[PDB]
Amino acid sequence: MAMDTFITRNFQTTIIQKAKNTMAEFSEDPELQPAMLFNICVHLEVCYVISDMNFLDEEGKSYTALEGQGKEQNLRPQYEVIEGMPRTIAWMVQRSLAQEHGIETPKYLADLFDYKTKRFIEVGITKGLADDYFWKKKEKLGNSMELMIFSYNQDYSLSNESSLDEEGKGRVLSRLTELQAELSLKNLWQVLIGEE
Amino acid sequence: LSNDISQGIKRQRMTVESM
Ligand SMILES: [Mg+2]
Ligand SMILES: [Mg+2]
Repeated sequence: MAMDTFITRNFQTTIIQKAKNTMAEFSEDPELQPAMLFNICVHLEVCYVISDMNFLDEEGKSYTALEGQGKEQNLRPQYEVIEGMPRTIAWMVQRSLAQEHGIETPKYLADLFDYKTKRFIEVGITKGLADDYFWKKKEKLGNSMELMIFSYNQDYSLSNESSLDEEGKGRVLSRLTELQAELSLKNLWQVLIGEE
Repeated sequence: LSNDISQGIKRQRMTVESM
């Protein structure tokens, strides 16, 4: 099975197209770098999954999607998802958010903004070990963003003060575990170069 | 999982157009 085919059979078309658009923004070709396309797809999916799990009411109280059902009109998502927007627009969303909350605009483009903590978030996904990648991304980012790191081997690196709960962590990690297993069944795994 | 994506894409459009 081609990685191209793996991608088609394992991700939503919406995810795939955004991933291709990102590679277009980066002038890279999906056909020539399927590992990169896969990586972008997984990253996108993680960001959306994280952002659909928490809501905040007007008073700042935190709800899960289930707990909040019937009240959603009166809730707003806890995280703004910046990843997956066209990049040119994303930069301006980031700036707008920073300005609205009286905080510094980060130098680099974030993946999420946490309305509760008023922090930008960078999400990382590794085939290696989460803490190693945390330290690497720290060199670039400093304290400019919260890092949320997940790995395909149930490893992760999250702030003690992250808004993501056990259930949400579990949901991200299970999907990654599931992808690793599916990749392996097609012998696409030990081929893979990940985000690290 | 698809709902997470569908909803996320809606929210992004909502945000951008409110700016
Ligand atoms: Mg990103
Ligand atoms: Mg990221």
